[PDB]
Amino acid sequence: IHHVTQNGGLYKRPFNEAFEETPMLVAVLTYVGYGVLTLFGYLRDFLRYWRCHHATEREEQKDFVSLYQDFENFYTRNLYMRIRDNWNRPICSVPGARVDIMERQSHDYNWSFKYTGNIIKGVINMGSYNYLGFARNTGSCQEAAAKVLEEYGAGVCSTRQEIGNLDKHEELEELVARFLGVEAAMAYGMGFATNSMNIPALVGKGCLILSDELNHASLVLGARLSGATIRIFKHNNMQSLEKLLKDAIVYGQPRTRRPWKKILILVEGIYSMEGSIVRLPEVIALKKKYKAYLYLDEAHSIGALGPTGRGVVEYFGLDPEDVDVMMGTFTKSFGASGGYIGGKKELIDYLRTHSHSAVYATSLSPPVVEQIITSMKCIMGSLGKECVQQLAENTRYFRRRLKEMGFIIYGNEDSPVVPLMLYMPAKIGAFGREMLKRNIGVVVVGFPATPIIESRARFCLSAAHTKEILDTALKEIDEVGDLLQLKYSRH
Amino acid sequence: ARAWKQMSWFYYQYLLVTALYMLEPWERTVFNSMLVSIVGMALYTGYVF
Amino acid sequence: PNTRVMNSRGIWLSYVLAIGLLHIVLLSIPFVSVPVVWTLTNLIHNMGMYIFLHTVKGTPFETPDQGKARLLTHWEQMDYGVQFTASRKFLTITPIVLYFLTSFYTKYDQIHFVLNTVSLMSVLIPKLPQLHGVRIFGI
Amino acid sequence: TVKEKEELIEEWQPEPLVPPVPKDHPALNYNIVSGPPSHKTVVNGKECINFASFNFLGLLDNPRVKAAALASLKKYGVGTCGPRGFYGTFDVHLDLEDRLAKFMKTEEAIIYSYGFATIASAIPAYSKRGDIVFVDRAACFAIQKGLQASRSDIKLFKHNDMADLERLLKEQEIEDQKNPRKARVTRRFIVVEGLYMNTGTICPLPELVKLKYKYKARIFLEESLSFGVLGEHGRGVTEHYGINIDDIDLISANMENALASIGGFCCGRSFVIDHQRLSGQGYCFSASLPPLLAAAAIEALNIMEENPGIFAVLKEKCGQIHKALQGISGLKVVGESLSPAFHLQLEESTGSREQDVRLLQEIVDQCMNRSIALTQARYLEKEEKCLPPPSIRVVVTVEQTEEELERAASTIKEVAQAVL
Amino acid sequence: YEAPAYHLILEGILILWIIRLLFSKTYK
Ligand SMILES: *Cc1c(COP(=O)(O)O)cnc(C)c1O
Repeated sequence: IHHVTQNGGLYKRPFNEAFEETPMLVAVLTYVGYGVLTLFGYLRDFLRYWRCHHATEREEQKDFVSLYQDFENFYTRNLYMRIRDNWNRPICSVPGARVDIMERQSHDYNWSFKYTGNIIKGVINMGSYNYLGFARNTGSCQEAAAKVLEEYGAGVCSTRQEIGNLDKHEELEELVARFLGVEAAMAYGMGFATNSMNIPALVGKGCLILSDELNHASLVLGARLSGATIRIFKHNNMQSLEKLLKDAIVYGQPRTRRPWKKILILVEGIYSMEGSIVRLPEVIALKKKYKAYLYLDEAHSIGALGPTGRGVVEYFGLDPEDVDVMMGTFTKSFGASGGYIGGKKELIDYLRTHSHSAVYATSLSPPVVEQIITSMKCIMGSLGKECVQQLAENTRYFRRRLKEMGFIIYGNEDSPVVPLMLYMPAKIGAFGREMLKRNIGVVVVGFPATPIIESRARFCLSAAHTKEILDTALKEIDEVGDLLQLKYSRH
Repeated sequence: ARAWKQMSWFYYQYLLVTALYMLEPWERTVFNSMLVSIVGMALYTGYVF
Repeated sequence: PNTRVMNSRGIWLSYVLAIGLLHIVLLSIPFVSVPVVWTLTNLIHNMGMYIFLHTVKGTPFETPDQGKARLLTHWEQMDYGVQFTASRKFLTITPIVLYFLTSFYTKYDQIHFVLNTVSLMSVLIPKLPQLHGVRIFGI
Repeated sequence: TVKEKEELIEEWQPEPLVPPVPKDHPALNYNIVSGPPSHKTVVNGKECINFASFNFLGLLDNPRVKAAALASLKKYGVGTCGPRGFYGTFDVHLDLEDRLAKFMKTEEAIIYSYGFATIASAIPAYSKRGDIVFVDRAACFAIQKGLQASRSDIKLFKHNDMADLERLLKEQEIEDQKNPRKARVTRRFIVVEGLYMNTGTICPLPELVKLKYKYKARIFLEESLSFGVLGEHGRGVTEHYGINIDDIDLISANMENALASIGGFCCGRSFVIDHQRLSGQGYCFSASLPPLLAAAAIEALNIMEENPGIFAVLKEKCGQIHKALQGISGLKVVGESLSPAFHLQLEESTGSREQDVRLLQEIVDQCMNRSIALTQARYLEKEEKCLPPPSIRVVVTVEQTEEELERAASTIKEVAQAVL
Repeated sequence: YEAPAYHLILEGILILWIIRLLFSKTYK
């Protein structure tokens, strides 16, 4: 037992996260960088009053009301278009540890691209979602998927409540329920369309949703479609979750003062950007005090966290019966495409009839069901359950190595996502172009998807990264982190 | 000669901070001229006063 | 995202130094005098604060709230509608403290009192809470 | 408020998260299919020919489609690890977009990873809280969630009916000469579906294309069932009416019907398709389309181009299951002779709907014993916002082999009178 | 020095406008 801190949250292990505050000298120089881009932003947009070519709204029988707000296209042509030569890169191989990336350049200053002739062979990527490493074109893991594709076909031509409901779909839903440890589950077509089509089936008109500051576009759009009040609490701030949750019960709606019909909490396992595990035992022991509901979202969590990894609920040593609904995806740990929602059996039978996707949208393709099945066998029992002990090593080795080199890293110290902190907007498009010369590809996230002075880059670890593959990448952040001088931390 | 190549890095480091890097070099010398011609103006008043 | 832009880290220290970056330039002009240094740097400040906060409405990016911020200018949407937050009032005290130094400098003239004060009332009139959604004859 | 008072309120009771579901006893009878949902399927242990699978062209059971989807699984893998911006855009994600642009004869073609979220995520990119959208009131549920996510005021018009669409646009010309500044930035749209899933009719594009210009709107065609087989090449209702594709501003569809794949495209001019990459909202927040599903869509595009006579035998086969079915007692045929997906709802409707659904389920259930499988056209009751009567669907393919198609017209005349 | 006519009156208003402005603390 480690901490019983104040709210009743019982930690079994030590937690040890660290968000380091940005320096004063750096946080002045970033606004000059955003200042000279918006200055030349208005200077360039001024010089387009006469006639890098534009899109040209059709002239033949048009000139209606103009289709777009031109001022809302400002960042997509003056800060994005300048440096969009990264994070769109076409690849032509299996996205494992080494990825063959097609080479392209722009004669138009990134207004249009052209593929020359090349394939940049053997790039260690660190930007793909391949945690347990089930994305390969060899092995007997995906050998069983081709057996299904030569029998069933490449897609159900129907809907679940219609004819299309195969024996594979009932076989999968029984397998996910034993893997999580819950009573029933239901597999969906893609993961974004799991949250966007089931959150409006849970909450109705007079409910309340306490969502975090940064969930995803999934849990936001799923909350806009259910007409319900949405109150934002701060990121991993249990004093600000409790204060909104206390002031929800002893007040009511904003207009009338009736009680709330029901309240639920939208949190996630691992937040993707600034990768930080949610303080989950201080939410379980808080929702039993205020009688709320919990919507856990194991997107990045399942397969990665905890030994014999079955999500973040095993990671703290809890039971899955106390979480009401456990959504997760199959894209980011199992090497497939899909998504599920698991819970009590009385919950799934409601979501098998009133579901927005059991009735209108088609189900999973039959060959990608078998890739999910043959990946969940290898974790329960072949590079199977020894890889979750191996991602446990790479998470610990890679994290303390970059921190003692002077870099500044966000997040909990056992998360597979390693956010490295680029501050300037010109170091966004420099660090993306600098690593690709040195045989390594990363994912860099810019201004509007972050705050103003956060603008970080991101490293997704993998159990297909061995030691020599990972040590080579640490050598190449040593040169580039010292070339661009991105050594912001004081430790 | 090594004091010349290393001095070119301090220009490259000037390109990253204050975001001169992706600024389409037709528009770089516009900002280079306004940074010199004001400091060259801050020496004309700087020498008299 | 234009509701949290003046309440980030170090935006105040980079707003004071932007005035100094404007003033040390304008004091460095040959054919000028020190009364029309502080007269000039007060018009340029309160014109930018009226064009970047009281004329431009919307976001440079695309807000996923389907454009709820499209009709409102940038003053009306700082920190989601609350008035006297910690960083909205600092943008109101700052044209006042500039006005006092341009009152000690220029030595209390007549036609520079004409030009500095009506450029100072021109930034404070829309900063009242009881003029929130009113747009008088234009924009 | 007194501090003791805030402890009194905390005896507070929430409604449970799910209701005790069943009305009388709806378990809905999920029809477990053993094996492929092919022509000769076996549903609940009964060998039968199907009439609810939407593989009109018969491309699911075609060995060329399985060959191209196998030779792409052995070099790319099963899934795409990551979204489409962050290292997830393969060769076939470029090759399939370049084929659908040249098969529709337009400039660009986006691809979404899911057939439902290709128009639930394309409509809110354009209409944004101020615009005025006119929707045909019997559109699919995929359209009806793009209209709720984009908080633009919707004005519904009656189904397959002009002069109630002219009435709504004259309510804007009155509004145009009422406040001339506000009606300068409204940018009104018209969202129509080419062939309807819920009625099975075809909407009149030539009285809708020529009426776009006089009232200054934009047309968002959503040919989900019309793609695949309407024309002599399979381009949908735009080739059936002989009008230019450039008049329609956004042709959405899905690769799930009549292509035996997963996902949906939205082809159009590159002034409009480029904006759904930076704000597509499901394009840039979900994983991309897996590459074995993309190669099956390229090979389905090859069969549709290299043998354009399959669209002809689907047409006159609809002229033999529709002609040989009308004139019977109990139920009416409410689909057109050109649409391949009917509805076969019942005339002389009863009182409560849940009993009326139960009576119509008997026709399907008694006929599954006669090796003729059908469906029952499930809906959502309190969500669909304009919901059709209970029906059943009869969906025909090209692999129907007429002598056992005319058996299916005979056995559904026989059981429709022994129940009703 | 130290004395204009109708200017220190107006500067005396704004220095009492700030102390009111520094204590308001609340709105919708
Ligand atoms: C990864 C991510 C998704 C992506 O959905 P998929 O269709 O499975 O790719 C959805 N929701 C969250 C929270 C995510 O992090």
